[PDB]
This record gives sequence, structure tokens and C-alpha cells, in this order.
Amino acid sequence: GHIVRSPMVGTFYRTPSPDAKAFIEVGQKVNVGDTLCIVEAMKMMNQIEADKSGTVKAILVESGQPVEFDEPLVVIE
Amino acid sequence: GHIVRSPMVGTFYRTPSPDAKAFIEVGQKVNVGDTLCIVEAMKMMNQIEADKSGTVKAILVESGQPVEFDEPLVVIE
Amino acid sequence: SWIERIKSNITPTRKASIPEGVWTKCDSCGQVLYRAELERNLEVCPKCDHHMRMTAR
Amino acid sequence: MLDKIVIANRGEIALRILRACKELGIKTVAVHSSADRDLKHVLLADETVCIGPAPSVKSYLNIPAIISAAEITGAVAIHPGYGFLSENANFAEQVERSGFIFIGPKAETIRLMGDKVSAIAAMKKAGVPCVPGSDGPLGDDMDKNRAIAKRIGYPVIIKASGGGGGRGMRVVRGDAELAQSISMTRAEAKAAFSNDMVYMEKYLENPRHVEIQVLADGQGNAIYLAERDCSMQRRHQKVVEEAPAPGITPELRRYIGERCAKACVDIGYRGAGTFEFLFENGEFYFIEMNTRIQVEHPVTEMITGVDLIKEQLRIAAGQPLSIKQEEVHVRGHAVECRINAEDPNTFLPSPGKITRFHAPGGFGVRWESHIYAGYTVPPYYDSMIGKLICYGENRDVAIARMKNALQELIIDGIKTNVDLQIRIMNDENFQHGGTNIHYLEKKLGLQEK
Amino acid sequence: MLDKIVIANRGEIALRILRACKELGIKTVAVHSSADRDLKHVLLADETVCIGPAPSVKSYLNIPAIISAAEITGAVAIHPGYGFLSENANFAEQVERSGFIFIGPKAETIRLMGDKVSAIAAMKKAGVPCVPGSDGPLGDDMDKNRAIAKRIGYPVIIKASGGGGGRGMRVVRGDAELAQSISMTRAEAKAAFSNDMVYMEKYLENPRHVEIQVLADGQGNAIYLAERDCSMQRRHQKVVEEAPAPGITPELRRYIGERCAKACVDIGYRGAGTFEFLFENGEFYFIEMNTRIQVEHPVTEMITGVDLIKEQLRIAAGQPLSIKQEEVHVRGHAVECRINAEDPNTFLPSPGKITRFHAPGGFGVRWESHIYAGYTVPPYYDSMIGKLICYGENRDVAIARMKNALQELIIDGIKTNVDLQIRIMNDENFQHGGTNIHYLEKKLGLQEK
Ligand SMILES: Nc1ncnc2c1ncn2[C@@H]1O[C@H](COP(=O)(O)OP(=O)(O)O)[C@@H](O)[C@H]1O
Ligand SMILES: Nc1ncnc2c1ncn2[C@@H]1O[C@H](COP(=O)(O)OP(=O)(O)O)[C@@H](O)[C@H]1O
Ligand SMILES: *C(=O)CCCC[C@@H]1SC[C@@H]2NC(=O)N[C@@H]21
Ligand SMILES: *C(=O)CCCC[C@@H]1SC[C@@H]2NC(=O)N[C@@H]21
Ligand SMILES: [Mg+2]
Ligand SMILES: [Mg+2]
Ligand SMILES: [Zn+2]
Repeated sequence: GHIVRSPMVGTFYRTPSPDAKAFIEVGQKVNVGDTLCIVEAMKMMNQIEADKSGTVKAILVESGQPVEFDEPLVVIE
Repeated sequence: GHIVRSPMVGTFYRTPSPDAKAFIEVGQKVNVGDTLCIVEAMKMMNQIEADKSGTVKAILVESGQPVEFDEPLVVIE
Repeated sequence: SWIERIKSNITPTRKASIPEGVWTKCDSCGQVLYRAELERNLEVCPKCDHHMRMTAR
Repeated sequence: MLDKIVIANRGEIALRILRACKELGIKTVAVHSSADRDLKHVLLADETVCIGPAPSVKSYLNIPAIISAAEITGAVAIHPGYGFLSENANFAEQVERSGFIFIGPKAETIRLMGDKVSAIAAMKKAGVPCVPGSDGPLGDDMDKNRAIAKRIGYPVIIKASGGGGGRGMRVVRGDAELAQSISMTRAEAKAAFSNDMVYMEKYLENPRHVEIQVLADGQGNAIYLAERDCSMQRRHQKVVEEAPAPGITPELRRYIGERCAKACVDIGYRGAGTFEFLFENGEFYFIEMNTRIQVEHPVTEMITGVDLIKEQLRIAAGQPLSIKQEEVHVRGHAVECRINAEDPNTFLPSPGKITRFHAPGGFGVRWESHIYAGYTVPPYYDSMIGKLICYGENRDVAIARMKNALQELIIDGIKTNVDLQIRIMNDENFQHGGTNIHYLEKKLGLQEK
Repeated sequence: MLDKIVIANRGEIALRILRACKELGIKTVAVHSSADRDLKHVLLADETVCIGPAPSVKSYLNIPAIISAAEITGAVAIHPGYGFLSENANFAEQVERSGFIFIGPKAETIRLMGDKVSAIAAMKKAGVPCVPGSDGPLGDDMDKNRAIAKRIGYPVIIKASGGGGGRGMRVVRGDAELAQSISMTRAEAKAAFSNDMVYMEKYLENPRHVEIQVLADGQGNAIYLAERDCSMQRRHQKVVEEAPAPGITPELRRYIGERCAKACVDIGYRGAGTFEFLFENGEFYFIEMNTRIQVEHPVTEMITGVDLIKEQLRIAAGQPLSIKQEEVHVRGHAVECRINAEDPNTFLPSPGKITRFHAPGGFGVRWESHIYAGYTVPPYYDSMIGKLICYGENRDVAIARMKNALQELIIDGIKTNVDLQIRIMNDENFQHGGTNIHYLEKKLGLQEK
């Protein structure tokens, strides 16, 4: 299916706060307009938005691991 | 067919003497045991002998032009 | 054979300390900018030329 | 010493910086685009970061992306090299304030020297000779412009003070088109360098491009290396350099080196820079200063034994100059011939895939490039695909070695400017040494019936 | 000046000589075999001559064929290089009498110096220190042999005086096998070098291979360049050289250079030669002289700027030495790591076809080889496929540059000894500088349970 990729380079996270809930969950489907993860750069936490609706097939990333441009983060079927 | 090649490197000639007749002639066939040309080296004119009998198809060399090892000189069919 | 080399991940954690008050964001375009530069440009995002808030004084 | 730096560039200079870093024991950070994911230096680096898509504006001119990459990897300095962000003063200011170290001049000196009119004014303030001219951007009065031109002497040229890269300058032959030429040059400067400032300077017809490389740590120390000579220029861009230059006796060499050192001391310069000049009958005319590692840097290393990038990395680390004026020795001669993937005649870039590559090798041959078998040349950046040097004992030996290397050198699959290099080498005036800057254009000729 | 010479060799040294000839303006004559019809230097030559089939005995050791090729092409001199006919005194005599010029020592000196016992006797006559020993081939009396061995001190070694190439010599540990070892060494010398003369010499356990390159024109002029050090030997054959050597202060350098120059003057030497030695606690022991261009010649050019092949071509042309003793300057350090197509561990040659080749390049890297993409390595000659140098400012810089180049260097399709080179570079004792000759063998180790 479609896999979301971070358009920027920086620290990766899943909870917008140090102690909070992740934006999305594996399994349960997500829609076109939704925030899925945070790719922080220069201490400015920006949001990552998908573009297609579907079931969350799997999550290919882990919290705290930096990623870059064109990096497949989460696959959506 | 079979083409005779000089086993040495040096000056090439066709007449054994400065004014004489060439050993062989184009056209008329030649036998296994015969001298066909001279490949002189260090002022010691050595003879070139074929190994197969047949008709002289063509002569691929010209007098006074140095040749080397594995150089096709005259083709015999 | 460095010609055929895979890309390993960057170091998982390194302590980097950029000063906090030297970067902003423009939601209109998304280009991160230098705060002092923007303040010297009369609060105009130089990339997309989208005006922002400015103090009355 | 800088524990780990960032190669804020791509290609040949990136590979050269990577080799120098691995020599000095400094770790490596590779920043690249998505198209240049198979660069030689990228593959020969520990940490590779992709900071944008194919276009230059989104990937390599993306200062926020470079600073983000330098933050995530933990570097404490960044090397820009030449091109891209080499002379971006704002880039230097941001890197200084972002918490890292800029390998190069302080942003103040970048602002003062990059702008050509300010640089000329500062050089005159320091006593360095400069071309007589307007000494200031002119207005819309044609009478004032022609009066100044007659004062300095026709012909005259209009050059963008914030200009560079062989463009943004127009030569004026007469007053019949002076105003229109100035206006269109200002428009081109606006479209290229984001500055409308254009000035008038005396135009010469028979110059000899002479430039002097210098070094300074900003702590009262200023040393000058040997000279250079790029007489073979095409479209005001260099194709064949050489160092030291013919005719420049050591008396003049020391005489101008002392002045350049005094200028660096007065300006408080830091990093590696070169003071360009114009040479004629013993007169030098400063026109510009390149506050970066110049592309034709090798022709100074091989004639002095001093590695420029090592000098920059030591200076940026705060160490004082380890080499004094008397400890610099000029021993030899050199020639350099860039290799570009352009069309030999029409000068159209010819990107694609390289099929067969083979370095020259040999005594005195130093082949600086990243191209390799199967390397696909991207149609997105400059057309340079490698530098080539042949250090000899005299100019004739260097020319002979260059001819031999060019015979040995083989690049197949794309169009290359090797044929023009061979033709330049075969020229008698070129082999004699001391041709004028336009010599190349005179050899170019013109249209035919 | 020699108008046109003949490259009486093949491969890397052939290419190097070809480049030097094209530099000096001397035309080229290429002599090759039928298997080596796609050599780099053969393709880069005006005149190519094939003088035999694949085997070495019929093609390159065919002195009549070489002289015939030199007669047909009109040459007036021949360069043998190293290997093959480098030290064949009879070859020199025939070339001298055939009407051409031999680039190298006179055949008389070749006879006097190639035979090891005569060379040692002549060196002792000239005052150069030598290893105490038999000073003459011994007979069939075991009592005399053991008496001499006790006089010099065990252990002892038997070496073929006409021997060379890392073979034809056996080390003796005790008298229980002395006679048998001497007889079998004599048999091996008969089978290899057509001479039964074998002698006894004192055997050392902790030596340091030190050799000095020298030049002389045979006209009362004798100059010595810097030293060398090949401590990393495998099977008595060199794999990693370096020059100058650690610990050899300039006092000792001048002290031994003056003696070597006096020896060259006394012998009336001509051409390029090197006086090998053995170093321990300040004592030098001459063991052999190589009257040819040594393979590890680059590590002396780059630290002095003097091209050895140019020196040989000028001396053979009759020109006097253009460089004096004070005009030789030692400036730097060097490392060289040969590349061979053998098996990395079992040392079995692995000929075939090369698929991917890529030179290192960079500042101070000089890659001497003829291999290229698609070049088929012939299974007929020596396993060397290239030399590699990395000239630095100190030993550590050179080692770092060599490591970087070896990382960059890529040879695929056949087995290469690059891995062993990397392991040698990574060794701490090797990076320290000053290891013993057997160090490599100690690192080799032995069998396992
Ligand atoms: N005043 C001048 N007179 C003659 N030629 C000039 C002058 N200024 C520049 N040029 C030519 O243009 C080249 C580049 O000039 P420069 O000011 O360094 O521009 P850029 O910034 O594009 O390199 C010079 O090397 C010279 O050949
Ligand atoms: N007397 C000796 N003692 C110790 N090692 C020796 C001696 N003679 C030779 N060797 C070793 O063998 C190597 C080659 O010796 P050499 O006489 O030059 O033979 P070759 O002619 O095969 O090169 C030397 O560099 C040294 O390492
Ligand atoms: C800056 O000083 C560190 C804070 C960065 C974000 C924090 S640390 C890990 C927490 N979980 C998460 O997803 N982000 C929080
Ligand atoms: C030696 O001095 C030259 C004589 C070589 C052979 C001569 S010259 C050409 C003549 N024709 C021929 O076939 N060989 C004769
Ligand atoms: Mg310029
Ligand atoms: Mg030896
Ligand atoms: Zn914006």
C-alpha cells in the first residue's frame, strides 16, 4: 500500500509529550487527515500527516531513532 | 586454408639474392617441403618452410617489410 | 568494496545543545528561519513573503 | 582539534575534505541529496544524511537542513568547501550562533570582502593597489558615468559588486549603450545575486591573471604561499591553472606577499583566502577576494608541501599557524586541467552514465575526482567531474607529464572536454608561458562564411 | 641523449619507463610476448614488437630476439628495468658489442658484483663492512665448516653466491645436517642459477633491513640518495618498504653515504644501484648489491624529487651527474605496498580477468600499475600487478594515507593481497616503526591443534 515518509530530518518520536499517548496505533485503521508521529528538528516538534486512508499494516520505525527524507515510517494499506 | 607464419622477427625478403628469382609464385601450387620466403635477422638469411601442400591462394606480404612472430605471410589452400 | 555499501543508522543519541531562541517556523510555508534574521526583515518570512504578527511598539 | 565536522558540499571537494579528515583522524559526517546517494565520499563515510530532493534549492542550499544534520550527528564544526554556501555570510552567522564552528572567515569579513566595491575600498584603505574606477555604484546620470569613464579611460566594464561566478558583468565599448547596459546588468544582478548594486571600473585589454593564496589565523599571524596563474580562461572561468607564474621574480613575489600579509593583518582575516590581481608591466590590480578554499588549490600544495585543508582544520581548531614565512619554500611548478562533462564545443552539459574510467597515475600525477565505473552523472549540479595535476620540475616537464596523462586518461559514455585540453597543451604560446587572459578567446576565433 | 631506446621488460616497470621516455622526449620501442598483446604500455607505444610465444624462456629471455627487435627499429640503447635480463652480464656484453648502449653498469662490474662472494670481497677491499664468514665457497670437509661456523658464531646460513630472488639459500641450525643442507643448497643453485658455488656466512636473528640507493656516472662522480627500510618481508621478499628509516640520524646517514660513494668511485660503478646492508646497534653489514633499478624505487623519488629513470637515461647518454651531494635534500617520508594477484593466505597465483578497477588518487598517492578494466592477467609471469605509494610529511601521515587509499582501492575478479596489507597497516608495532625483518613471520604464527 502507501507508506508515509518524513519530509524532514531530525529526532523521531511517537508521543507529542514526554509522558503521553502515541498519535496512532498499529491495527486500527487511519484516515487521510491525521497526525501519526513527530519528527523534531531544532527543538521544534513538527507533525507528520498521512495522505491516504486505510488499515495500519505495520510500523517500521521506533521511538528516538533519527530518520531522514524519503524514509518509510508507517505502511498503510 | 593454412597460412604460413614467420617464427622469427626481422627483415623480410622474397629473393634470396639482391638480383634473383623469388622462391615461390602466386597461383601455381606448392608442396609440404619447400622454401617460400626469407626472414633475415642479424644479416643471417634464414628460410621459411611450409607444412601443408596446396594451391597458393594469395600472398599477404611485400618485400622489404619487417614481420614478426605469428604473422600470416602466405595462405595455402 | 565501498561501491556496494549499505546505509547504517546515525548515532541513536548524542547530546547536542543548540540555543533555544534562534529558530522559528512559518506555518504558511514550512521553511524554518533564523529568528534574528526574521526580526531584521520586519517580521516577514523571506521565503514565501507571508507577513506575521508584529508588536505595536 | 575539531572532534567531528560536516562536509557541507558535494563531489570532488567533498571527497578531498573526507580524505583530509581521515588523515587527521577527524571523524566524518556526510550530507547529500537523494540523487547523489552513490557519491564516492558518501559511500566512504561513517554517517550519511540526506537533506533534500534532487534540486539544489531544496537540498544543498537548505541551511536549516544542514544545521539539523549537524545537530543530530553531534558535530562541532562544518566545512563548506567551495561553491554553494562557501561565501554565504548569513550562513556563517547562523552557524556561529547555532552553537557550532564555521571553518572559514568570520561573517563580518565575509560581508566586507564578498561585496566587490567594499573589498576594493578596504584594499585601498590597506594600501593594496586597485583598479582606478568609480569606487561606488553609479546612478542614472549618463553624463556622470561618461565623465568617470573618460577620467579612468575607455573601455570600461560594469560588474555586479555582489556578483560572481563569471556572470553578472557587462563590458561597455561606448556611450551609445552605457545606460541600457548598466540597467540590464543591474537586472541580471537582481535575478542572480539578490543585489542591484553595480559599479564602473577601468577595463583592460591585455591582462595576466595573477592571484596569491594566503593564510592567517586571525591572531596577528599572516603567511603567504606561492602565486598562481590562470591565463587560460573561458567565459571568465578558469580551465588551466599553473603555479608559480612565469616572469614573477622572487623580488616581486616577496614584495606582493608582504603587502597581502599586511592586508590580512589589518582586516583581521581568518581561514584560507586568495587575493586576485591583474598583472601588466609590473602593476598589480586587486579586483576580488575569494574567502574560501579555491578550486585550484592543488597547484599550491604540490609546490610547497603544505596541505591547505589541514591548515584550515587546524586554524578552525584555534591552533596558531605552525608554519612561518621563512618555513615556506617554493620548489617546483605545476599545471592543472579541469575535466567537465559538458559538450566539447557547444558547452552543453552531457549527464548520463559512465561506462569506462581509468586514472592516469605516475610520478607527479594527482587525480582528484569521484567518478567511477557505473557512476551516473546527475543532471542537477555543476558540470565538473574532476581535477587533474601533473607536478614537474619545470614548466616543460609538467606540460609533458600532462600530455602523457591525458593520453592515458580515458572517460567514456559521456562528452568530455579532454580534446580541448589536448589542443591547449599542444599550443606553442601556451607551452611558452605568459599568454594573456583572452588568449583562449583569440584561439577560439569566430564565425565563418 | 639517447634518440630511441627499447623497453626490455614488461608490465609495471615497462609502463613507468615508457612514461619517463615520453617525458624526456625519447621515442618508444615496445617489445612484448604473444600473450601480453594488450599491455597498457604496449598499447601506449609507437612501435610494438612480438618476440616469442607465451613462455618466458622463448619470448623475454630470448636475447637474440631482443637484439633483432633493437636492430629493426633503429634504437641506439636498451633499458632492461628490473627482473629478466636486469643482471645478465653476458646480455650487457652482447648489447655493448652488438652496436647499442646498455642502460646500466658495465658487464665487468656486473660480473664482479652479482656474484655475492666476489661482491663481499670487493666491499671489504673498499673498506665497506661485511658479515664475517667463510669469505669463500667451502668444500666437503665438515670439520672445516664447523670450525669456521664456531669462529663466526652459530647459527650460520648457506647462500648461493650466484643466487637471488629469495631462493637458493638454506639456514643451518647445527652440524647434524650441515653437509646435507650444503649439498642440497648447491643442487638448488645448480637447478636455478647455473652455478654450484655456495658459501657460509654468519646468521643473525634480529636484523633490520637497511639499504642505500646510490648513483654514479663512472667519471669520478658518486652521489647517494636517502636510505630505505623493508622490514616487512615475506619469504625474504619485500612487501612493505619505507624511506628514510626510523632511528637513522643524519650523522649515520652521511657517514654511510660517504662510504658508499667511495665504494662506487673505487669500483668505477655506472648506473643506478643500491648497497644492501644489515642494521643492528649501529653496525651495517653489506650482503649484496642490486645493479639495476630496484622495484621499490618510488619511495626514494618522492622524498628527494629526483627521478631515477631520468638519471639513468641521462647517465647512459654520457651526460655527467647534474646533481651534487649538497643538492640532494631529504624532505619527508614514504610507504609502499605492492599489490599481487596471489592467494592472500596460501600464496598461490590467481590469474584471470579483472572486472572492476579503481585507482585511489588523492594528495600524495601515486599508483604504479598497468591493470585496467577487462585486462586479463596472464598465468605466465610474476604475480605483481601494481605498486602503491602514499607520500606524507611523517610516518603516521603516510600510514593514514595508505589506509585511506587501501579503503578506496578496489580490485575485483581475482584474489589480491590487499587484506594482508590492511592487517599490516593496522599493526601497532608496524605503525611505531622499527620492527625486525622476521616481525612479519612472528605475526604469521604457526599451525594449530
Ligand atoms: N577589471 C577587469 N579587467 C579585465 N578583466 C577582468 C576585470 N575584472 C574581471 N575580469 C575577468 O573576469 C575574471 C573573473 O573576475 P572576478 O571579479 O573574479 O569575477 P567572478 O566573481 O565571476 O570570478 C577575471 O579573472 C578576469 O579574467
Ligand atoms: N646474512 C643474513 N642474515 C640474516 N638475514 C639475511 C642474510 N642474508 C640475507 N638475509 C635475508 O634475505 C633477504 C634477501 O637477501 P639477498 O642476499 O638480498 O637475497 P636475494 O638475492 O634473494 O634478494 C635479506 O633482505 C634478508 O632479510
Ligand atoms: C529535549 O530536551 C528532549 C525532549 C524530546 C522529546 C521528549 S524525550 C522522549 C519523550 N517521548 C517522546 O516521544 N518525546 C519526549
Ligand atoms: C644488407 O646490407 C642488405 C641486403 C639485404 C638483402 C638484399 S637487399 C634487397 C634484395 N632483395 C632481396 O630479397 N634481398 C636482397
Ligand atoms: Mg574570481
Ligand atoms: Mg636482495
Ligand atoms: Zn513562510
